[PDB]
Amino acid sequence: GHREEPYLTEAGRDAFDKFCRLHQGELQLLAGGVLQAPQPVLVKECELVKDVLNVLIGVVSATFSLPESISSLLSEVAEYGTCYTRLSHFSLQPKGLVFQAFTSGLRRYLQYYRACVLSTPPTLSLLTIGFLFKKLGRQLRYLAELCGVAFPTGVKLLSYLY
Amino acid sequence: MIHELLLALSGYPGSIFTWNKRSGLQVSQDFPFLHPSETSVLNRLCRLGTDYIRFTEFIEQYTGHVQQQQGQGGLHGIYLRAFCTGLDSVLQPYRQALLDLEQEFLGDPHLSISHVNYFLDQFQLLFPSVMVVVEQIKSQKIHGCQILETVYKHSCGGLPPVRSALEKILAVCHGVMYKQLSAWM
Amino acid sequence: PDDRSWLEHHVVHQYWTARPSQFPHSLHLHSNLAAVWDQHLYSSDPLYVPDDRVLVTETQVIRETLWLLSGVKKLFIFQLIDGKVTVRNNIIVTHLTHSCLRSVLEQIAAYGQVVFRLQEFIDEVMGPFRTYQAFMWALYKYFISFKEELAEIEKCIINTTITLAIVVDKLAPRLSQLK
Repeated sequence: GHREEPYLTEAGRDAFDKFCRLHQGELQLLAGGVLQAPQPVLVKECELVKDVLNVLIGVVSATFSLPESISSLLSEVAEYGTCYTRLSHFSLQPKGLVFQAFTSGLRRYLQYYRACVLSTPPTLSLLTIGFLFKKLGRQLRYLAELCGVAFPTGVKLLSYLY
Repeated sequence: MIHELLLALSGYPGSIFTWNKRSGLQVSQDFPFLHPSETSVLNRLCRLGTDYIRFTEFIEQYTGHVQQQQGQGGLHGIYLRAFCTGLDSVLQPYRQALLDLEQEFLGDPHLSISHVNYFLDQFQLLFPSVMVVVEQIKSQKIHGCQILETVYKHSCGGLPPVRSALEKILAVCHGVMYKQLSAWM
Repeated sequence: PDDRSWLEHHVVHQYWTARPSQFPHSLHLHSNLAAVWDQHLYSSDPLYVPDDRVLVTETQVIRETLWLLSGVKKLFIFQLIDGKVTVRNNIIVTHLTHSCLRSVLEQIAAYGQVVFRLQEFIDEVMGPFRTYQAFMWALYKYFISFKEELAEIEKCIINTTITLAIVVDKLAPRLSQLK
């Protein structure tokens, strides 16, 4: 016996990696070395999942600080935590009284956003993190359009928010 | 093939499944390392991710883009937004199914593509059917309450999964009308 | 070599990507039969006439035919004439000297046409009547269950002794229902 020789849709997890490596080398040849892959493989999954868990906390990741399709997935989950940090930077204060009460009520939601991450996943699928934080991360990028991330403060805010 | 397929189907285009807006997802189809047997099953799988990216783009573009809005129902208004919410909620089994496929890829990475194809054949009917329902409303510049009727005629459909799936969007757009009338009356 | 070596090993590449098949053999007529008959033909003085077919292995055929039978179209084997799959007379297996093969592959091609036309018909409803739509839905509801059993067999290929007469006999209650 030698086996039934499965194709390049069923023989991967090793020929998958070889096929990716060959494709990247082919693209670098077809360009001229002007392309430069930053190695979108190594690190593997769980390390990557911990890193994207860390960017949602508010601390910076391993490629961003203030398979090659991983870049597309990675940008979408990186800019989320980049917005969360820039929202804490806008809520940095101890002036209008209602503006202060508004900012503290915002921080009561930012605490929820920090609580949802790292209470549900310890480490999970790379797709699960994006799907789980799609209905919620959309809310966070709504807050950038809402806030100033001229602009109402104080009494102007008390009328504008009403 | 293992992660690349799920990455394509989730709506992140790679360098194997190259996004165009004229041809959607597409295999490279210029290597003698993949062959006509797997090619066809793959094209059948490419269709779903193409439609999916269209869906998500429209939903994101028009929901959560303004505070809450002069006026054109095909671009503005609460009813279009409530439509996009209903369309997003019917797409939740697609996400759940793709998640299950990753678990089986973890269990054995040498399972056949036809098993995957068999799993995703039920979406293969459903996605093109809802695409025309959204496309007619946006293309004809349909305003106001006529949107509710346009989906209602396509919930008279001759495919039961499509019919129930569109009925859920009709439930959402009825809900916003209930919510307004409950104060107006 | 180094990537083509890995390709040649684990993936096949031998009639459908150009690489002349050097598949080992035990010769000695029961599996050398095509060669035995060709040598007999030459020794009887044909005169000459070298027959050129490119030599596929046995199991590859059976797997490809499964994918043909399930309901997906466009495979490498089986020359199409209008959208009608027919037997390919440009391939050959180590025995049977391409005649018994020409009969039995014609049988499965006869099934392949019936499934080809029905699946094309179903595709052309998605690109109303209220009765055609239910009709294709019933046809489709049969096809998904049929395709599932074919696909699990194809999965179980990789997981033994495989030859024609087992998979043909096993699919008798399916090719009966197909008619």
